[PDB]
Amino acid sequence: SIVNACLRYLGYSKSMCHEKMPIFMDIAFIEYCFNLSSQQILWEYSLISNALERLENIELERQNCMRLLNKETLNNEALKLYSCAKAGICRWMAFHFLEQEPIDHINFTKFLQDWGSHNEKEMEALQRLSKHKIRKRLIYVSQHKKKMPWSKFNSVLSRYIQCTKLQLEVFCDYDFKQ
Amino acid sequence: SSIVNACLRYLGYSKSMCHEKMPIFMDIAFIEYCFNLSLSQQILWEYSLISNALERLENIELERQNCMRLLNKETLNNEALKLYSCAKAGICRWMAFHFLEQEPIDHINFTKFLQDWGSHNEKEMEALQRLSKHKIRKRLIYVSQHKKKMPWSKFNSVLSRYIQCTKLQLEVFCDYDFKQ
Amino acid sequence: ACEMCRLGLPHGSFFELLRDWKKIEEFRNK
Amino acid sequence: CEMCRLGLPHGSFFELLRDWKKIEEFRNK
Ligand SMILES: [Zn+2]
Ligand SMILES: [Zn+2]
Repeated sequence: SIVNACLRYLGYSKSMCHEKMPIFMDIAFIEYCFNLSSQQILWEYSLISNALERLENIELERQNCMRLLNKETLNNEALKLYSCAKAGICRWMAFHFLEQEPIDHINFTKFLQDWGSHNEKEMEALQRLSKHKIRKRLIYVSQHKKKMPWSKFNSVLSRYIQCTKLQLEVFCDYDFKQ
Repeated sequence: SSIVNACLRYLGYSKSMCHEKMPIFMDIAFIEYCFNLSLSQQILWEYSLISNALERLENIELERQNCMRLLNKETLNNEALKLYSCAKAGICRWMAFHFLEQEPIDHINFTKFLQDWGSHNEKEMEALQRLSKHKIRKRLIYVSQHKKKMPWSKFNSVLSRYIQCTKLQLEVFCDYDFKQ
Repeated sequence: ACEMCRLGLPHGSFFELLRDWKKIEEFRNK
Repeated sequence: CEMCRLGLPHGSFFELLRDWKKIEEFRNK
């Protein structure tokens, strides 16, 4: 439609460059990126790092906004879901990194820049394995992508979102419905 | 497309964009959309709507005016003046028509609309006074022989050429571009 | 310091534009 | 920012939308 003019504003205007980006945009981006409604997800480190940054942004915004009633439960639930979802995403992205041959290994090792949380067994196991030769990782992942198929992380992410926009809709001044 | 519903949700409903400048291409696109500018009247005539549209049209005229500060686009300038004045006068004319067709006539909104948008014109509008209040039956076809006098097609043309002229001058002289 | 921001109400040139836009569009639809 | 000077697209919105069209045209083909 002519809606693109509006888009032309956001993507292309001086006044919207240096401006706050709201949380529902990052929400909608997460839902869209992972098709929250089975891997039509695009794994490229720019994309995944950006997405994880929006995920982190949502976690922080949710955290700060969370500052008779026990939303202790919503909070720690959201904690579990966030950490397990993010750990999953970084895991699958590392997998997609490994599957490629040759391996862009310096973007790999540093991939866990903010994403490679400091529980160091996940990753040192992940990378000792950086350079045995390719089959080992291809059937290491194809051993592991019927360990925890993406469906389950789709579920975890979807309930992280659903939980989040619940808490935000209730306590704080939020609405998500047109 | 929730990823676009998000964007519209920002524009229509967000703190940071209520009190924010609205650029000209949004009003351009609004005119193009409102009057179906293309190569025939699905235009919605409501004084709220039409006054808003004329306000954005005027906004375009002002930005065009101010931004215009070998080539001689003086020619384009005077052309755009002709086109703008005839287009606006036309829109107000047809809107007045649409006001008249309804019985009873909401004439305080009618007169108001002619005191906000009918002063770039002349005083034949006093004529409208006396046809403001003769009775509907003689008038609707006193009015309706005029769209083979001034069919909307031609004002569609005038508007479309005002727009394309305008964004030409803006694209050339000023730092404007319009294609994605 | 606007009383519609105060009141959490939609008050923007964008808002007026979009709303007019969809009055036209639902004039189109039926 | 030195990108406004240079008339360059530099916004959280811009990064978002562009990521959006990389994903969507990844989908399309
Ligand atoms: Zn306000
Ligand atoms: Zn800048």
